[PDB]
Amino acid sequence: NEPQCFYNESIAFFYNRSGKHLATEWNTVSKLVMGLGITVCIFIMLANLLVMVAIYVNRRFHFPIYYLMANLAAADFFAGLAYFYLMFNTGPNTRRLTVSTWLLRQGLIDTSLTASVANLLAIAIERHITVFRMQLHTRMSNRRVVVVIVVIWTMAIVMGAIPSVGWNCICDIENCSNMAPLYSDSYLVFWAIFNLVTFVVMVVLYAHIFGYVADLEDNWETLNDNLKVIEKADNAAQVKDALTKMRAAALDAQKAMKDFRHGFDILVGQIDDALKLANEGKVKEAQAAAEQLKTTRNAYIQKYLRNRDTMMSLLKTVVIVLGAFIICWTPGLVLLLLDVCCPQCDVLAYEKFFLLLAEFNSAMNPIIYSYRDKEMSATFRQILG
Ligand SMILES: COC(=O)c1cn(C[C@H](CC2Cc3ccccc3C2)[C@H](O)c2cc(OC)c(C)c(OC)c2)cc1CC(=O)O
Repeated sequence: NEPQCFYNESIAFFYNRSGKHLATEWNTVSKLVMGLGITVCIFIMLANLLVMVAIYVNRRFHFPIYYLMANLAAADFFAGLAYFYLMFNTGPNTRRLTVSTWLLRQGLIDTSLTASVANLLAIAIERHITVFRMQLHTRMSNRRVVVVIVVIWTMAIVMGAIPSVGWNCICDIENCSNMAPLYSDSYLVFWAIFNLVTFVVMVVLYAHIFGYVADLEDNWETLNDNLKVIEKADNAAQVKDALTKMRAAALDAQKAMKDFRHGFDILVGQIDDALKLANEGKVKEAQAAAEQLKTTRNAYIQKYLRNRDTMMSLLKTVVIVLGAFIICWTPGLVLLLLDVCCPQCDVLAYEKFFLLLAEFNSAMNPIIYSYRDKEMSATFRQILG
């Protein structure tokens, strides 16, 4: 005969087989990890709730990008509830957990991660669309955001159910991991490489945005700097090379909504016709058409500038939220890889430290929006009254 793959005393037989703790009495550091854990959880459930109400009541925050930020806060709010149930069942209370309740606390944490991972992935796509135009907002996108929120939460529920739908070492006791005694090694290798490849493709998304913005500002720098060169009363040869640098920078910036798309070729024509005047010998007409180009770039600087500064201010804030997410979650996910692919090389003692490091990030997001966003910082003072 064999014991049940579903008993209450079963936490002890999974935890003893693998290189993991099983406590009976209340330790000194176990009380502080729980004490600090709940204190952080209450703050997450308050700070992320504050920013969710702030987007809901303020008129300026009724845009597809700010609705996704509220869902990211809702994912952290869910994480606050997930870590709360975890910290209440740590140390001597771990023995009290059954096979079903163990998968529940571990499942809620796996659901909360992919909820924030898919949210940041959706924000990365949202910023990748707005930058290929100026702004992306019609009422149809607001209705589409509701559908996107469903996709994010559906994928979170499914990813947090995959190990609880057969992919576990429950009745495959030989293939159990040292960190999670009820989770399979094949799942943890898959889960860690899935979340890390998502971080890499997200970095590529923003690197493609920042790289393109760099080429725009560079070609706009080449535009304004060589404009000053032409203006200077020199020889015909001095104007030709500057206008050649003017044309090449315009056609490079062309490799990018209708109003801005047509705007580039208007500038190419004014440069190419000014070049023809200079090739004839008319140095005057080449410099006269250059000031005509100055009155055209100053017109488009009113329609795109003041608006791109508000876009880049929010773009940087998003990368800080994503940056902090990678720096804290990567050591914990690398720890999962070293758990099954590195046996006897290093002890997995720093498991309480990396757990709290990822937990603090759920509280870091409203702190980031408080000092970066100018309009949101004034909405926070209104909540106290
Ligand atoms: C205070 O809790 C612990 O020290 C602890 C550490 N672990 C191990 C592990 C924690 C380590 C593995 C990991 C992964 C990401 C971030 C940190 C850590 C540490 C945890 O199961 C886990 C696995 C897990 O992967 C399925 C994920 C995503 C987690 O979210 C943070 C947490 C379990 C516990 C609770 C206990 O056994 O009483």
